[PDB]
Amino acid sequence: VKDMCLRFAEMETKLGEIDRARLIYIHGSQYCRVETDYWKAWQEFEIRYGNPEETVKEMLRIKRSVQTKFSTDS
Amino acid sequence: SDPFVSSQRLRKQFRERKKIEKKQEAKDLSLKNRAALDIDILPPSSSDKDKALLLLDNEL
Amino acid sequence: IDPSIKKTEWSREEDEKLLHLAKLLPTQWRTIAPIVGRTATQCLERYQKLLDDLEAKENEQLNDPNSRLRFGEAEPNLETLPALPDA
Amino acid sequence: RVKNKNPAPIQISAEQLLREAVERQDVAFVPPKINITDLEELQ
Repeated sequence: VKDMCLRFAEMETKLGEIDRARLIYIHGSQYCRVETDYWKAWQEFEIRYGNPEETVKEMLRIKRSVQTKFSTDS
Repeated sequence: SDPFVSSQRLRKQFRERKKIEKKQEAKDLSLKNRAALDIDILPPSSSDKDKALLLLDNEL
Repeated sequence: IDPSIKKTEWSREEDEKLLHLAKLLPTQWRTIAPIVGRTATQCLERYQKLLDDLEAKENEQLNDPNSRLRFGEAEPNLETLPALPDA
Repeated sequence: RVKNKNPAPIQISAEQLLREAVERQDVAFVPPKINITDLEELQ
């Protein structure tokens, strides 16, 4: 799903909208080791279009929650 | 001694703490509706803050 | 003993319900218990624990258990205690 | 020293009580079957 989500978010950024782009990034971070394809583009959009104090804490929180979900069963 | 003065002290202590707690859960549940999230959201803690600037330092 | 009793930790909603009821009906725990959902002894012990906890958190920054202090500790009711582990 | 207050690794459970109580039963009583060797006892 992230395969189309990334292109659609790029198109959304090209149009001039940022909120729904990050919204679909968190939406796609919900479908699902060696899964760097998620985080590489996720953090790339974070660096290119993200504020230091406004947004980083919550989405790094979500990253930690996803990793804990993965680590719960092993 | 006081079934009313002491009651307010328990009510005060509870009441202001639930306000900050309801603040977080209202904030986090609003984000999951606009994202169709299905997982529990844990408190930010100091660990995320320590990692946040560490992540942020390499960004800039 | 009966399975209807909720021995789990106190949720926050039932805790505020207990606070509100204990304000509304002073004493009268046998009628507060059905509305809260726990047993009367559980409600009384939880209320006492909340008052003692508030006093403990009050001491850091600064009710008269002195009246309760002038005598010994409360003798636990035999039927409400957890069963002794078997040897 | 018969003073091993140490809590048991296997605590007694109710279902255990009912199971081991029922265990007192055995198979149905087996009587030696009567042998009809002649006609009159058949009758």
